[PDB]
Amino acid sequence: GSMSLQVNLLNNTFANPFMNAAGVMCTTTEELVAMTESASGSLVSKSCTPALREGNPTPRYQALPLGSINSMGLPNNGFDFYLAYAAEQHDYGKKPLFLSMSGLSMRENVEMCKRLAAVATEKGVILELNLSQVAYDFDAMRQCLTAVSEVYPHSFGVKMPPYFDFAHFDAAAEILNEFPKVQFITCINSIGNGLVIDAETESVVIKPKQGFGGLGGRYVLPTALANINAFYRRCPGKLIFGCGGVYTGEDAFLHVLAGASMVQVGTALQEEGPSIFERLTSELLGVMAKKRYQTLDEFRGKVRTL
Amino acid sequence: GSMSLQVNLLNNTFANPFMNAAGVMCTTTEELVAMTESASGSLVSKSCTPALREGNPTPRYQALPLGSINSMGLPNNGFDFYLAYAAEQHDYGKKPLFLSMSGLSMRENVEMCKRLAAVATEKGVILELNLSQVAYDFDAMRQCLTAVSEVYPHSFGVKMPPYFDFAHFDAAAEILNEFPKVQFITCINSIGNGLVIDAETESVVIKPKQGFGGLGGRYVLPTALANINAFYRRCPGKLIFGCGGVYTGEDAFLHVLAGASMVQVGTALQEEGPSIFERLTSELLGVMAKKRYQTLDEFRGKVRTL
Ligand SMILES: Cc1cc2nc3c(=O)[nH]c(=O)nc-3n(C[C@H](O)[C@H](O)[C@H](O)COP(=O)(O)O)c2cc1C
Ligand SMILES: Cc1cc2nc3c(=O)[nH]c(=O)nc-3n(C[C@H](O)[C@H](O)[C@H](O)COP(=O)(O)O)c2cc1C
Ligand SMILES: Nc1c(C(=O)O)[nH]c(=O)[nH]c1=O
Ligand SMILES: Nc1c(C(=O)O)[nH]c(=O)[nH]c1=O
Repeated sequence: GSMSLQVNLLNNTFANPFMNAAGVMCTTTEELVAMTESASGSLVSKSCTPALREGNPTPRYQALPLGSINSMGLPNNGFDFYLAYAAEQHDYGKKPLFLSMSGLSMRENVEMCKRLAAVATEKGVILELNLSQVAYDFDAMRQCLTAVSEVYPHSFGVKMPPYFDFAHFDAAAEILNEFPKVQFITCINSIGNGLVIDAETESVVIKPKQGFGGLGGRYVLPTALANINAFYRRCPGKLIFGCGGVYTGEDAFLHVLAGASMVQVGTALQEEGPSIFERLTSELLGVMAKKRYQTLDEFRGKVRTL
Repeated sequence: GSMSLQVNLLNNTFANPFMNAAGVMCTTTEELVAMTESASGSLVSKSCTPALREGNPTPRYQALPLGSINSMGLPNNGFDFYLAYAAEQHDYGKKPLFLSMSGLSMRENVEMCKRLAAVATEKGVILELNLSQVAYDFDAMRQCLTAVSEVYPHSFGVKMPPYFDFAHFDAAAEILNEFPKVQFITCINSIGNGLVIDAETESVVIKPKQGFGGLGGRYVLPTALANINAFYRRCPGKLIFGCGGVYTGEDAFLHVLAGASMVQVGTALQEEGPSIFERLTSELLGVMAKKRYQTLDEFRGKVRTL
């Protein structure tokens, strides 16, 4: 009978594991408010750079039968804006808040983190540092985490690009394991630089980068699951946030089974809007009721191998 | 008007660009014969090691709604077998033959190539060197190609794992461009180490490697197109063979638009059997008819960017 999607991590309680994926429906005040008013357990603001960015020329996003492709190019209101939202506007009474940071250089991250620190202390906003590029360069990654850890006296998480072999899972996990402050790992950012071609128009579907763009949605689910689980296994001291290919409570069930604590929703949210969180909570509860699970902790990470 | 799927490359004529992906339906004599008797323009033998390999424990392949996952583990009849097939049995009158080679070390590839050379000379079998792991380690990749190029007195092709960013496309192309004997690049091998989880059983679906395995099929098409196109652009001296996500003539059309000369079919072929090539040729012809193309040359690599 009695079930709960409650998640507890980083001294916070989340009503449920769902949140937007960074960059989806979280750029403007209006979006952040809608995410906060939504049934989501949490939200994360658009990955920010120190100054506003208009991002790439349009079209830079295309929804697809099997997901999405994008090359948004970090359009965002700038760090000050997301800092102010976290410091002054966000209703922490409603749900915890993650702030995604994507400085274009290590120095930019360091300088933003210096300023984020006080707000994290005061309001409890949690950094998701977008490493996804940095995450495909392990030396740079360690360097970056060192620099940020030096100036940011709080736990935070990293948003990772997907990896595709155990050597990379091992190497990434080894670096992340060097940093106790990295308390969560978000797997995954989009599968990088896919190329969608529309057979009718015989063209690509997005303008930037000759049509090459990050894949999200149903394309990425097994890759997301792999990475969630790969890091779940290799970083037992950390939590994993799942991101990639979640359209239904069943998809979310798979993320959690693979090891996810929070489950982020990108493409599906972009296509459906924040009402999706009511559906997803209801669907995950339904999947759990059918499977006789009462809590997420009961099956998180418990995917059975053969 | 008159249409033709004919492809001319590597001093050969192909009735059409279709062939099996290495490792699919090309391990046994019967499979090779069936591929030869099929409507495909060519075939490639299962990636071989010097000796017979039993491969990984089963289940090691699973068909999925969006494609497939596998960790076959190079089950193959051994090099002598594929070499003998190429030397003694294959009917080159029907179609050219590619031999896929995947030695477990540089040494093995060298020794097999040394022996393959004569059969390539006499019979015209074309090596597809499986680099896909080696191709994710650019030094190992350089070393592998240097070694093979040193001992193997023929043009050959390389089967590439997918890359996911331009830095990698550039790095790989730079390396490939340093080897004039590499005259085709097959993009792509499976998307590595996805993890399929069956929500019903709460388990992975293949046994080896904790359920992690290469993704093929619908999952991989934009990644395949990206890679085909990325290397099509960066290796203008070379042919690109497309592989990944081809189930229909329209998919094939996308491959060719992206730059593919040959189009390899794995997952779809696994599920449908070699009769698929009759459907694929018909479908591709139909797509070309509706679009008023008469030859593949007319649109190969002509994907329009915005
Ligand atoms: C339009 C769009 C914008 C995105 N912006 C960001 C971003 O700013 N920062 C980030 O880390 N990921 C960003 N992502 C990637 C998502 O956070 C997520 O990692 C990816 O889309 C996979 O999730 P999905 O399959 O639910 O779409 C974006 C994705 C999309 C489609
Ligand atoms: C069962 C199976 C066996 C495969 N064996 C090989 C192989 O031996 N050598 C190789 O280069 N690729 C192998 N592959 C990868 C395919 O050749 C192809 O690169 C990949 O499956 C993507 O094509 P697809 O989407 O049509 O399946 C195999 C794939 C599958 C599913
Ligand atoms: N910053 C990101 C973007 C973007 O284009 O802004 N798109 C993504 O898919 N992932 C990111 O991390
Ligand atoms: N050798 C390969 C296999 C295999 O399992 O043998 N599976 C793949 O997906 N790709 C390969 O190159």
